[PDB]
Formats: sequence, C-alpha cells, structure tokens
Amino acid sequence: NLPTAQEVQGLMARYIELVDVGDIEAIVQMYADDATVENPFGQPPIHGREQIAAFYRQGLGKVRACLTGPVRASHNGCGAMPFRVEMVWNGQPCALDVIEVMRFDEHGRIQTMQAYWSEVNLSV
Amino acid sequence: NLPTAQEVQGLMARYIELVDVGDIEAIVQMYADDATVENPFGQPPIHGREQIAAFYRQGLGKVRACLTGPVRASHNGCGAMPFRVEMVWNGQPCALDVIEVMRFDEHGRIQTMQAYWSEVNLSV
Ligand SMILES: C[C@]12CCc3c(ccc4cc(O)ccc34)[C@@H]1CCC2=O
Ligand SMILES: C[C@]12CCc3c(ccc4cc(O)ccc34)[C@@H]1CCC2=O
Repeated sequence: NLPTAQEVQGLMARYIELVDVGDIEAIVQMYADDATVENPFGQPPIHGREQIAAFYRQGLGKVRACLTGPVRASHNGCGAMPFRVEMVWNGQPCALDVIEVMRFDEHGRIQTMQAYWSEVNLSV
Repeated sequence: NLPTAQEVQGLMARYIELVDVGDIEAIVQMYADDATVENPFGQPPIHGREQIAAFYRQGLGKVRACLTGPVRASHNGCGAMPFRVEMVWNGQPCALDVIEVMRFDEHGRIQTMQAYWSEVNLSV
C-alpha cells in the first residue's frame, strides 16, 4: 500500500497509455523488480522484470489499448480497470475486453497484476 | 473452480439482475454457506451467509444496478465485471462505479467476492 486512491487511478491510466503507444521499456520500468504477473489469470505466473519484459516485447512488438470505463481504486494501494485491446489476428481485426487488477508498492511500482479474460471476450 | 467461462458470464450477469430487483433471497443463495466477501476491498471480510445477507438486507433494503461492460471470465472459475450502482445519497441521486471479482466453486456458488471502489468512484 501507499499510493492513494487518486494516485492509483493515474498510475493505471498511464499504464494503458504506454501500452497504447507501445513503449516497451517505459512499461517495464513501471513494474517492481520482483513483480509477478498472471495474464491471463489462471496461468502460471510471470516472475520478475526480465520475464515480464518478454511478454510485452512479444505481444506488443500493431496493438491499441483504450480504458473503457473509470479505474476503480481502493485505499490499500490496489485498483481495478476495464479496457479494450485492439489488434489484428491473421488479417482478422480483433478486440479483446480485459479487466486488470493491480497492487502497487510504496514506491508506486506494480507489484502484482492479474488479467481477467478468455476466448469469450474475443471479438471480430 | 468448475463452471465454464461462459457459465461464469451468465452467473455474474444474473447476480446484477437480482441486485437490481432487490431479490435478497435469491442473492444470498448464490453464495456458498461459508463464502467470504470484501466490499469494499480493503475492508475486513464479512463471512458466511448470515453476515452476507445482512449486507444486502440493509444495502438494498431505491437502488438500481447495471452491467456497464462484458463480464470477463477465466477458465478456472473466476470472473470480473464492471457495473454501476445508482442510489440516493440523502436527497440527491448519485452513482457508484464498481468492479467485482468472483470465484465460483464446483457447485456454481460464489466462494469469494471482492468489490473494488472508493469515494473517487462516486459521482453526484
Ligand atoms: C498478447 C496480445 C496483445 C496485448 C495484450 C493481450 C492480452 C492482455 C493484455 C494486457 C495488458 O495489460 C497489455 C497488453 C495485453 C493480447 C492477447 C493476444 C495478443 O495479441
Ligand atoms: C450500500 C450501497 C448500495 C449497494 C452497493 C454499494 C456498494 C457495493 C455494492 C456491491 C454489490 O455487489 C451490490 C450492491 C452494492 C453501495 C454503497 C452505498 C449504498 O447505498
């Protein structure tokens, strides 16, 4: 905990900006060294900056990301947000609806991220 | 951890429907008998149907609720959804934006629920 409810809304909106531009290195600097990511939730986790970097380089190396509603934030450093990811799959233009939950540490870095989505949230 | 992702989407949308109509009986029964709920997340857990039913008894005891986006569903019995609650803050109508994350058991009942929101999500 520590970042405020207001700080958490901003940190999370910023994360979506970076994904939308595709600035891979800025994204990764947002995560704690030790951060763990579960994306999609239900999969073995990604542990550490290095492994986390790999996901973004591979997934983000023509993708667009837009928040589709307000960031919901608590007072113990956690937040949840709904967004859409636009991409192209084998020529097929797709959109994926996702909801992510994040826990920030005292330095304002992402310690934990979990993403909720599956094929049922895939759209053409 | 057994309803399918499509089943999760349906269970969760039903729950918003019952909340909307105020069917407190039907809601409580959606929960496991020893389910735990954190609403708001950050607040200590209310446990077991009796305690959970008290939340809905008094909370919903001119409240409207509606999904404001698709229910995101995983493959391990978890789902997350964005919705808004409309109530009255003494005299004036306001709205609250919430995101809830739910885990279901083999019986299709809510074993856990976490509600993400704070004052930053309240608009008059
Ligand atoms: C990897 C991916 C692109 C980006 C992306 C996906 C899923 C969840 C995400 C969550 C994020 O916080 C940021 C980016 C993604 C997609 C799944 C299919 C695909 O092409
Ligand atoms: C109790 C309440 C009405 C309903 C409600 C609130 C907060 C979270 C909720 C989560 C639910 O899954 C269902 C209903 C609510 C509101 C807080 C202020 C208020 O009037």
